Amino acid sequence: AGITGTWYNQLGSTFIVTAGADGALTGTYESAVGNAESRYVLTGRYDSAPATDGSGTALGWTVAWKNNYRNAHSATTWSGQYVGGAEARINTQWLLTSGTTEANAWKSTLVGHDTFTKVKP
Amino acid sequence: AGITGTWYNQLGSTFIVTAGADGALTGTYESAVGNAESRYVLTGRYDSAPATDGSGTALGWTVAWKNNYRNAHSATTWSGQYVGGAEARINTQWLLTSGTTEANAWKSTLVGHDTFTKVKP
Amino acid sequence: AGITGTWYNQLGSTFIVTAGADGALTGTYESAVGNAESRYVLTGRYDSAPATDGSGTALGWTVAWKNNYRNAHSATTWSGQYVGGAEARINTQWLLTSGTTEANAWKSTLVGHDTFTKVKP
Amino acid sequence: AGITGTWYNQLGSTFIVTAGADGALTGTYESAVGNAESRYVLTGRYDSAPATDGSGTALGWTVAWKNNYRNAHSATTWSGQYVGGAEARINTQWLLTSGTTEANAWKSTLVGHDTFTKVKP
Ligand SMILES: O=c1[nH]ccc2oc(-c3cccc(C(F)(F)F)c3)cc12
Ligand SMILES: O=c1[nH]ccc2oc(-c3cccc(C(F)(F)F)c3)cc12
Ligand SMILES: O=c1[nH]ccc2oc(-c3cccc(C(F)(F)F)c3)cc12
Ligand SMILES: O=c1[nH]ccc2oc(-c3cccc(C(F)(F)F)c3)cc12
Repeated sequence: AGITGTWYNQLGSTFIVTAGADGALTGTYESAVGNAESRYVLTGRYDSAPATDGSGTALGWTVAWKNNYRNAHSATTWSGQYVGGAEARINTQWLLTSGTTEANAWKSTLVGHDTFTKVKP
Repeated sequence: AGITGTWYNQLGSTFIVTAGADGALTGTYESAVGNAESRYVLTGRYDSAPATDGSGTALGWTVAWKNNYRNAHSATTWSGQYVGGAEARINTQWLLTSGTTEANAWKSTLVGHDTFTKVKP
Repeated sequence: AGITGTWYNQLGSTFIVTAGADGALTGTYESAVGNAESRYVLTGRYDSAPATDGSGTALGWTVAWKNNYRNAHSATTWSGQYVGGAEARINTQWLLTSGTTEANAWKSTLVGHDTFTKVKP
Repeated sequence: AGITGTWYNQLGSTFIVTAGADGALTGTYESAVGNAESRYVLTGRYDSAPATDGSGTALGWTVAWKNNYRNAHSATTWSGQYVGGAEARINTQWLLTSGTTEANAWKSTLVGHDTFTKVKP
């Protein structure tokens, strides 16, 4: 609430989240454009009693890249903070782990960053 | 199932998780001391239909470090895979974001790696 | 140059680097944040024969945060790629490890992302 | 400093390094079977005046995966600390960036961890 609603990253993904009063994040992450085949469940957690000192609100969530259509055998977690105000943002770093054999585990995890805005690009 | 159970990391943290038929992860994360003040909710997702080629099962979860007793204004995400068989393990890397001001955002996020076993370390 | 030149990140740190014919990076780094004063030595490596397919040029470098003035007992590595163009950029992610006791090792390493251009924000 | 010499990671790689009086790390990194084709230049930095409170020694280094024989168009940086004493260790986290097109940049960077010892695994 501040967090609840629709967010857009800088690469074409959208998600919709509900931030519950108990610290829950629940919603849907859509990897592209608009199609059902590109929508996935997301769940996570956030600090439901953040500071009001100019600090962001810590949070994180997961998407496992399986839906009824597709399965990439991988999951992303985003860890970051919500920054409110007129130009609100969710600033994140993420980890994308694929299921691998033990021989390939060294190359199982990508890292990157995403910034989400409320304003549809 | 494989995933469902009680896991421990190398620093004794206790991760009590249930893997639901839908890809859901739910449970609690706590200290080796086992006190209520050290116990926090988690939620996450896993690949409920992993590959059949020997690969692990991708998964992730989040803990926001607030409970009824304490608030660190912080959240951790773990991204990793479950590896089944002879001795089951969950290998992860994690991101811990604390709320910061914008000027301090460059130092908001720690990274590390945790390995979980069904035995204590 | 290409890579050789004076670059600035989104915080205004100054990265003065020379790319040698032998694949070496050498130069100085001056930070806009943290326990840092004046310049610090850097060294690194870059791909001196990048792909010709439109991909960027992979590179990395290290700064240990000790100079003749101050010592923060820590080191940052930046891993990334140079992207040529009308506004050339070096896009990185970085790891900042501090020397810690073993008890504190779990919190030894910060992660982030820096973007460098030849223009100071 | 305790750093100069040959180090081995968990997975078959060998680190030969000299820690100079100027805070420089210089050497080679071999992925190998043990052969010249598997050997790559490394350079980095370390804290040459670490804390005396029992903390480790911060360091980092880079290898670009090009030698006279091959070129993976990628570079790894290791960020970590040397822990001395009876069973000395270099504990690291690493970032491997490949040169990519901008469309592929989200999948440019792998993350992981390596532990180096004085004796072979
Ligand atoms: O918007 C994002 N931000 C950070 C990471 C990330 O990964 C994806 C993504 C979406 C669909 C499939 C897959 C893969 F790789 F096949 F598993 C990954 C989207 C996205
Ligand atoms: O088992 C772990 N593995 C990775 C990260 C991590 O953080 C904690 C932890 C627990 C309580 C509070 C806090 C803090 F920092 F104040 F936010 C962190 C446990 C744990
Ligand atoms: O420009 C940057 N980009 C990414 C990381 C980073 O760290 C520093 C930095 C500079 C001086 C001291 C320290 C600390 F924390 F005390 F060790 C860190 C600058 C900088
Ligand atoms: O020992 C290690 N520890 C962490 C990372 C890492 O990457 C390599 C490595 C070696 C040769 C080629 C390549 C690639 F992928 F083609 F660029 C990577 C070795 C190594």
